[PDB]
Amino acid sequence: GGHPTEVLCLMNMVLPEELLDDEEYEEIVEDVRDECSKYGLVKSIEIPRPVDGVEVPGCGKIFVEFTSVFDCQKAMQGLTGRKFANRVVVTKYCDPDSYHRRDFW
Repeated sequence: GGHPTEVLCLMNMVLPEELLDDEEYEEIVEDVRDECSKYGLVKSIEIPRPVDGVEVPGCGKIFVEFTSVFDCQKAMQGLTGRKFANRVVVTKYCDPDSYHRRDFW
């Protein structure tokens, strides 16, 4: 996209119809927390859910946030083509102004 930041945009983890279970979602945060800390420190992860069946803009992504740009730059390449569920993971940079909000598309 544009300049790198400490966030990471990822796709092909979750499905538009699997973000419903409360006792699965919170495990999936910690699952990725352990894995991505191998390259730095994942500050947090951001998984917008559907609304009672309804789709939202920026659904079906995940964004991850690090505690330095320079660690995220290692992860983003180093974990291109990992499997953060069962599928592939493609990676991308994102912008953090949108990250801290729900400004997803």
